[PDB]
Amino acid sequence: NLNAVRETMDVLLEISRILNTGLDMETLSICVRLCEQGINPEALSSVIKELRKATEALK
Amino acid sequence: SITQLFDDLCEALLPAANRKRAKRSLKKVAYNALFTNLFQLPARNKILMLSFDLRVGGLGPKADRLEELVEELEAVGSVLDLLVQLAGSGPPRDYFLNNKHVGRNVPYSGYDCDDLSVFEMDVQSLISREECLCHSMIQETLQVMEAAPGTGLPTVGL
Amino acid sequence: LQQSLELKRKMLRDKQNKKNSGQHLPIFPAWVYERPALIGDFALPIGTLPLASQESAVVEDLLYVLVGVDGRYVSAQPLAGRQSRTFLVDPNLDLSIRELVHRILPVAASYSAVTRFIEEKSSFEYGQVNHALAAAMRTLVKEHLILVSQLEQLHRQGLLSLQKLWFYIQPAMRTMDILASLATSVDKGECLGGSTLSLLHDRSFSYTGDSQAQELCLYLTKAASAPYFEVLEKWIYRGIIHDPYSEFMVEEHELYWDQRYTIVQQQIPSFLQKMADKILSTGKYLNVVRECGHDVTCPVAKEIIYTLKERAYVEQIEKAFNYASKVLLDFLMEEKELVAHLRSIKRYFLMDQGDFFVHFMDLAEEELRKPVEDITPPRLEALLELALRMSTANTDPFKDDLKIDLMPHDLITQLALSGLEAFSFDYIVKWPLSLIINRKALTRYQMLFRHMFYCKHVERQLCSVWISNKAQWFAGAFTLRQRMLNFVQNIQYYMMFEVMEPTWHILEKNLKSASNIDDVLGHHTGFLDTCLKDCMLTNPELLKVFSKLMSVCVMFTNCMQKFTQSMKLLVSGFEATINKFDKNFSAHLLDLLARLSIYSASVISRLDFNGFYTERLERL
Amino acid sequence: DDDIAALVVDNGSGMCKAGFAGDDAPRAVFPSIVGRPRKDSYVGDEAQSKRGILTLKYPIEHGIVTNWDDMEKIWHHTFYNELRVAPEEHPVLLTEAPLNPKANREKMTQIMFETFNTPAMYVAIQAVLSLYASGRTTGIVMDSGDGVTHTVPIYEGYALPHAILRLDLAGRDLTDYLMKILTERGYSFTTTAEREIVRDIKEKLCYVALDFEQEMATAASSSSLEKSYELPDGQVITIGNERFRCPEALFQPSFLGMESCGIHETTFNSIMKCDVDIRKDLYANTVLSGGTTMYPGIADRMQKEITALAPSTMKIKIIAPPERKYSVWIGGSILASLSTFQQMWISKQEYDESGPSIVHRKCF
Repeated sequence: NLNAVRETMDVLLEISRILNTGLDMETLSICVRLCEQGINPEALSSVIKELRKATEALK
Repeated sequence: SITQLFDDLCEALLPAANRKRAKRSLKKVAYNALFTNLFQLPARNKILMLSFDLRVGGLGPKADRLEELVEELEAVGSVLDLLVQLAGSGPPRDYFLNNKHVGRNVPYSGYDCDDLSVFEMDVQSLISREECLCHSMIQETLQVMEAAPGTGLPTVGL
Repeated sequence: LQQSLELKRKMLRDKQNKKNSGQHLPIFPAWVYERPALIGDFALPIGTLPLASQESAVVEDLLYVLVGVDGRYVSAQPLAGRQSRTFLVDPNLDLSIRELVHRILPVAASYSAVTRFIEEKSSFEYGQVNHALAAAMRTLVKEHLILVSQLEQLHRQGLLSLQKLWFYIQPAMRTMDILASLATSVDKGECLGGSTLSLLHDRSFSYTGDSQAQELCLYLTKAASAPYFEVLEKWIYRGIIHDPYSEFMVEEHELYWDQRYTIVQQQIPSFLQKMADKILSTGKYLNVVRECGHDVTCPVAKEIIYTLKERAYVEQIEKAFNYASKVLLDFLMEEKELVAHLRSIKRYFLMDQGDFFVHFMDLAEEELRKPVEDITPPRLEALLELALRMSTANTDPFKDDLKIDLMPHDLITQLALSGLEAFSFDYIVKWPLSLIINRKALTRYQMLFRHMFYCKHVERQLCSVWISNKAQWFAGAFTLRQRMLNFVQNIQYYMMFEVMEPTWHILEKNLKSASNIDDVLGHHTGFLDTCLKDCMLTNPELLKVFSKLMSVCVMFTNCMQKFTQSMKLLVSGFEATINKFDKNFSAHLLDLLARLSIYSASVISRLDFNGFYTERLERL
Repeated sequence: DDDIAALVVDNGSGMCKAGFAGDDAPRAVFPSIVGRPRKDSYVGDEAQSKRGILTLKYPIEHGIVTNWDDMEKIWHHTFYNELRVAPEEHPVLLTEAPLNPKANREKMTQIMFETFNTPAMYVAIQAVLSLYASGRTTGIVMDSGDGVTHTVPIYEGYALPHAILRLDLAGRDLTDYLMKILTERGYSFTTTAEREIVRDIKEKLCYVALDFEQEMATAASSSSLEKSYELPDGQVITIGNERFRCPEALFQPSFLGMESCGIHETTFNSIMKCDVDIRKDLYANTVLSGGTTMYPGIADRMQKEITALAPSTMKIKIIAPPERKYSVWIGGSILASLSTFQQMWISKQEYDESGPSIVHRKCF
């Protein structure tokens, strides 16, 4: 499986990079694992969007 | 573990050079918004729907790239339903368009003259980058030429 | 001016001499030094105009001299002996205004010696901590030039006067006078590496409760601890460092355990003074494991940061000290055992086996008897190789370390000869294991074995004359032989069965429960040194009486007798030797027992078991 | 932080776990041993150290309290000696075992308010609290502990107790059965200390396989499966063939002589009492939990049984954390961090105004 899951991660990196998402490699792997657990995606969409506003008021 | 996976999400999306209590408080908001949702058509089709909106705005081979990559991405479906929600929100050359003098098997279609005027806008964009830069050098100093002593400088604050 | 060339000569020569790596550091072009325009250290009548025009003329001239560009009617001529540049104000000024001028003017003098500081401290010869020290005094000079231009924008509207200008610069001479104070202390004497970081640990804790100056000194020392953190990110977590600027506390030397790396006593910062020895220790352990193959990469390798008095840069050094020297110890105990080495020292030096020694003693008897300057070394090495192979103690591959060693002394290192009293043992180790058991430990082992030879010798000597006599009526020699056997048989139980073996079984557990290499080398040096001192080598009255005792012992048993001079193989001539040797033995053994009693017991409690010569008489 | 600090103290069934909510690991792990001579006012580390002429007893062993004095005493000595903090600066989340009577909940809350002293309290069922750390509010939890084991079905933050099936087979039965077979074959197990040490050997080193039969035949033709361990005690007990088949009694009651329900049948009977519309939703999030992960390898067998349990026309999608030893801990640690949970958390004033039984009413 392991080579195929490496390939599917790479293709998943490319299609989120040309769509110009603010995420990176590591946070993609985190979100992929969170959905691989069975966690509702509709809830993760809230925490990424509220983090990506709330972290800038700190800096 | 999952109590760390929201915290590692919290660290990577926070840059650096308070902000040492904020990480630990923002994983609290991460759990507090996890359970606001939990208390209260395939996956590939949404990607086909965004590629269509690429094709209407021009840029055809790009939409064809999206779809050739999601056809092999069928071999993750719970990741794409998240990916489509962050594909609209962002952060807060080739010579073969108009050349026939190469190859031997090269098309005959003759002239274009329907976007060859938008082949000169191709150059207008390049000169419009290097003229917006010289507009962003003259303003950042014209905000300095009109100022007052120690209004933005904390050196008078000593 | 001229001084800097002599300073660079001295600096570069020291850098070059200390190590072969990092030589011929770069020099700036000559137009850098000649021209005073990389440095900022700098028409209208003065006497004929009305007073308000003069107030305007002086506020203009003062606005001009404050930037590095010269004032129009005031200038700086050479410093010449002062560290700050003298100025020449234009005369015919009103004496009311002249006072205020000299209130504003010291700021330009406290700015004259800051750019002249930077342009001799961003240089390679002066170090690579002074690079970023003067690469954070640049940022401030830019902020200074920003403030003068805001003042100029006010001055264009005719609303900047002498009083307002004199007010405006007062926040700007608590951040320029301090630079011109540190600058004249870093310049005086050589200050590099940690020496600068102590000089800014003594002027960041001289105004640390001002709160206007505390921020600036913390900005100054957090912006040059960063190059110093790089060198501390090498030496702590690997052994490999090069450092052309040689400003690190641990200076590299091509010279091993005390000379390959050595602390310099002033290149240390004040806040790492207590932890310096640990820094040198941590690097040295990694070097001695790195020549043995093994892992030298630490997982405690992390990035170093400065915080006001709070340590996370005086903290990671201990968590490296508590990792490196246990990777070495745990390397040693499962790969290239030191337990087997110490057992094979115990096997030979402490006369553990009996068979190797009885075979060895019988086979090499004639050859040890032969005098030196007639001795043949390869025969004795061949004899040793046979004596081991016959015994059932031939189960060890460290046997090759033993040589037929020569000692032209007879314990004259603790103040003619034959082969019996010159033969010594020898034990070799490799160069990485030489650190563990070294020249001192080996020499003390040799002295212990030279003592043990006498005991093993006199044992067989008593046995020979006892079996030859058995007359069946004679018992005159049988009492003196008995008296000798008492002392040199209870010394036998006392030393080896009490001082050595039960301690040794405790040490074979203690060595595996020691914490680092330092702890292991503590325990083993303790055991060796104190147990050799417990034997008859080291005493306050030195026990020379013991030497004379063992000499008359060997004389009486064998040198006088030699199988009864073929008497039955007399005139009672041997009876006079019996009496003479008895009185000498009584005198020497009395002196020894009194010496053992008067300073510090257990051997006396045992020789005087039930009351037997607890007192024959006291002295004189 | 930004708010007043939290505390989570759960007295489990083989251990007391304590600490501040917001850590992956508990700050403090203590035994739930109670001291009495076989100390008498000192319990915890001191009672476990003087064990050998002092009895080992747990105040809860079947998932219901056997002796109330022992629970109240370990709870009070948890607050007084093990931690020594101020109560008004630390609200505490308590967790009782699942399937505890309503009178037990009343007993826990009176004791927590009086001998233990907290400014606001909450008591929860255990495996539900653990599942709230798994990022969902739906799922089935197979929780396996020291005292007992139980499959809790939980949907929408609430476990129906009619479908929680309690099963006796746990680590205590495993240790008891090891003792029985070694002493029946002939082995001196003798004292309570050596009992604890051989339990340590079973807990830490034991090799657990998925196939017993093939590994048994290989060990019976040539035994090399062993791996010797000699402690400071000096005992050498290892054998490769017995240690994978000794926990097989969890799915094989006839290995002792028992006639009982097995683990797959227990979860089958539990899933039968849940509705079929939520069966898929629950099956899309199956957790691994339980302190028996000291050696992993029973967990692979567990996930094979949950794959075989529901019909395979949909693939298993399993939430496997890197560690599940602290499952109950990380459970309360997520909950006390929540700020919206303060509105479902009962105070002293609501406890005073509406009786002690409202901790059964407020708790959903």
